[PDB]
Amino acid sequence: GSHSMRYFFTSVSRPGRGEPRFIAVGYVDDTQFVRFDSDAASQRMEPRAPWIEQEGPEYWDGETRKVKAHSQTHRVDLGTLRGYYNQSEAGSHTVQRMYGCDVGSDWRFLRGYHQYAYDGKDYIALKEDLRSWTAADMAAQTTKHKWEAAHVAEQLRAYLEGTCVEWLRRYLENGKETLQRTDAPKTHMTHHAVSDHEATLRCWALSFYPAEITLTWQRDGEDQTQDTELVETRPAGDGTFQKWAAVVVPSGQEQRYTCHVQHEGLPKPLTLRW
Amino acid sequence: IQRTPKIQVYSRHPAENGKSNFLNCYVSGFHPSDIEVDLLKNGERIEKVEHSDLSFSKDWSFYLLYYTEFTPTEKDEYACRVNHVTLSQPKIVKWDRDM
Amino acid sequence: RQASLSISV
Repeated sequence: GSHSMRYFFTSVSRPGRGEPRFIAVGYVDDTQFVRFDSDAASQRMEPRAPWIEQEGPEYWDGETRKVKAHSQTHRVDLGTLRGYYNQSEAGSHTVQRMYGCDVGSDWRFLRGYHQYAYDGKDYIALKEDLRSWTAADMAAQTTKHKWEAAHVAEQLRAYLEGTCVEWLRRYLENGKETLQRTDAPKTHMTHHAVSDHEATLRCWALSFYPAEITLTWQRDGEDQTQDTELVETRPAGDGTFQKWAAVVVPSGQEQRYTCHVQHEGLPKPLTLRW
Repeated sequence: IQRTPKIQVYSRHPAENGKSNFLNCYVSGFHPSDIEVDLLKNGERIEKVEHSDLSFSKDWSFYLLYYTEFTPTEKDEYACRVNHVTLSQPKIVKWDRDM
Repeated sequence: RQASLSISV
């Protein structure tokens, strides 16, 4: 359908002893396919999806080299940032980076991104044009000038519109059986009496993929927002996702309420009622 | 920047007393990433507990899934215990099969 | 497949 490939990197400094904790993960859509953890035994980029396992030794050598090198870039960064912000050597700090590309339903490039954060706040980000930088503050402005002189954006643009898209298409083909399969939500409603006068209706969506979904309540055919609760979409732990929406209603008036479920796996939205 | 974790405790599959299942604790919206998460049975720490690889959302906040095999019963109480720099004491969230 | 990120801040 429409698709994306993203990589996420986190480094956390350890002032008491040793080097930062480093964790990298790669995704195609909502499927994790690779990982690296500096605390793990292998010290290699590891597979996490059956369809990536077919890649040969030069793939795993190259990805391991790149991911370990990235960890050292972050190690240097943490020292430099402590200096930019005039901070002590005694505290723990965090660097985060995410980059990737989206393609359309025709598998052609739609957009690319590369974003960087220090201690959980925006630091520097590549603009949608893939040519310019957004620097949050004066420290990041210093970094911007350095990255301009090092031709960083040029390289990233080339990757995001080229390699990124090309390998995403490759993965989509190799992992067709699951990556190009949509799992429609299995839906049902439960009823929970609160008193003689009131009850909670809860609308369930289970075992769905991809994660994107919309749940809405209506009363007599109009959207209702009062007395509703909507939980964050959550992983089931088997590759799929779950979500629910609930509403409090006068006991005996349950038939007025309808739950509406929208998902890429559904040709038209579903309507549920008690 | 310090953000406190949101917590959901739930089963992978619909819960039925006496049938094996998986107990999940999903923590999200927190910063920094160091966090203590335990799964509890009748107040006691379950020892064989695994977790997902650290990742994060658009706003840079982190999320993790902690999980273990379990069997729901009429008698046993399950919970997730979370400590984080934003909390003065560990938060205990009890598992409710309806949520 | 990853990109190369060699330039520090």
